Amino acid sequence: MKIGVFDSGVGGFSVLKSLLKARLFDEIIYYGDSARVPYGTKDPTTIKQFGLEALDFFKPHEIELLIVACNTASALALEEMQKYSKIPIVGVIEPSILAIKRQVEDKNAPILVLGTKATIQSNAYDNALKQQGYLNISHLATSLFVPLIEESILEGELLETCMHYYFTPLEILPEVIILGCTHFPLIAQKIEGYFMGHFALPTPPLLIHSGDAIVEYLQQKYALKFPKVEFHASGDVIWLERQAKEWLK
Amino acid sequence: HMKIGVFDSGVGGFSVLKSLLKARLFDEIIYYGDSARVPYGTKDPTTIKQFGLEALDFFKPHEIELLIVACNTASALALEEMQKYSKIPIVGVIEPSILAIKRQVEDKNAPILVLGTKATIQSNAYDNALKQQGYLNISHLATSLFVPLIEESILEGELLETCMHYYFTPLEILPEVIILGCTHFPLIAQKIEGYFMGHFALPTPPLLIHSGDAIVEYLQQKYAPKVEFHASGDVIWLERQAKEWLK
Ligand SMILES: Cc1ccc(-c2cnc(-c3ccccc3C(=O)Nc3c(C)n(C)n(-c4ccccc4)c3=O)o2)cc1
Ligand SMILES: N[C@H](CCC(=O)O)C(=O)O
Ligand SMILES: N[C@H](CCC(=O)O)C(=O)O
Repeated sequence: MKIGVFDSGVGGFSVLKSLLKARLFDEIIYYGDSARVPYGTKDPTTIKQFGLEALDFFKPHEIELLIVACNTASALALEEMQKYSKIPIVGVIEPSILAIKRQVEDKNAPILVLGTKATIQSNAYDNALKQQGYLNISHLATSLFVPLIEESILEGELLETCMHYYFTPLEILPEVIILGCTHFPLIAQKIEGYFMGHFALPTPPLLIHSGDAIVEYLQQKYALKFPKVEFHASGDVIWLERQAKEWLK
Repeated sequence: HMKIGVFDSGVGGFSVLKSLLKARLFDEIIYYGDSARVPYGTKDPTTIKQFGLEALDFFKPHEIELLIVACNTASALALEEMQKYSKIPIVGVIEPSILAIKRQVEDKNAPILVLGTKATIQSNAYDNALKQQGYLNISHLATSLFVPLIEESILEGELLETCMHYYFTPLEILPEVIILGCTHFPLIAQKIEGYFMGHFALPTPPLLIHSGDAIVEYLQQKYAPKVEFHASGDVIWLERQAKEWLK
């Protein structure tokens, strides 16, 4: 069972981490479009075309399944890629909606979606959630989290000031926070720390992680069976691969 | 008079275009921002060099007489390769700033601080050019996060101040001259001035070198209105930015 994983860059390693721990696949071809990252600050037309070009990369690798680890590509390009692909394509949004259906029974629970500008602007999460009957959805583009995390700024004053900048205007205290971006799991503890410490909460809000959600879904569709992993990039492949160890820690 | 091209990785090049429009230098300007692939400064030399070659292909049907590479990163990494494969003159934004420093900084021991993207700083393009002119006291600092902050319009407040503190606190030298070696940095030039002035009891701010004003000065010494906007990403998104950056 040979599969491909597509991301705009290194963020997809957060999904790869979950896929490796699932012992579901024999071979994984990871491709990050690191020459053109980020996607989330760009426009739907551009991102759709990026997604179609990603299918071109995987043709010669004869994969049986393509995972779109990128939340931005999942939000803007997945439907377009599915129309032009003969093989199945799974993105990271729809499996997250199923995880919310299992873990969040109160349809009035305040849910906060965090993502790139493009992910939030698409309303992909809001639309899917509303389709399942959720009525209390807020969304917030937290663009600068992405470059901060890529510089390894995972704690301290800069992160906290950035976190305050985005979260201060919040009118509803969330019970659920969707980490609708590959990078955000790396600051999950800091995000929950912010809400406990600024809203005097007993426990933290519940965080939904895209990689864990897609694993749950994939396991419902594939038998249980350390896979072989290849790394490829449109920028320097060593600059990409050498960061894997730090993301898969 | 000359029809010219201006190339940048995205919208930052509007800081250079603004200077060009103020000076009323050229009759016709074709601006191209590679907004589908920005930023360049966080990527590797091989990638950036190829981006620079591809920009030349864009301008071929426009019959330009001069190409200004407004991007400091492309100037630092791709200019030589671009000039090799192009029939038309190409001017980047690094060498005109060296000329500006030579005119404005007569003390070869004056502490000069170069700010730029990761790729611009790693290239040592500025340090090498300054050393060849006899400057003896050069420091450099990549300030990568200034780029996304400025593109989000974070031009004041606690987040910008904390980011400046993050990059500048480890500095060992107090600069007399600061090179704004990135298209985006003129938009926080007053804040950078204010950082050093406050944190260091300076009577006057360090001299800031603006790439756009330096290249205007240079072009006036060599070549003693219509603008069109093109983009690899959505062109209306780039135009919306043009209105804000060029105001
Ligand atoms: C068991 C094994 C087998 C082959 C190699 C190998 C081959 N060429 C590299 C290489 C070259 C340059 C820069 C970085 C690396 C690197 O190390 N690449 C990683 C891989 C391939 N894998 C699978 N992982 C990983 C996965 C999960 C958790 C932690 C690490 C890597 O980090 O390494 C490493 C180990
Ligand atoms: N991979 C993107 C984050 C980085 C980018 O903007 O490309 C996402 O999951 O939204
Ligand atoms: N235009 C780039 C900044 C943005 C980027 O990294 O592409 C520069 O002047 O260095």
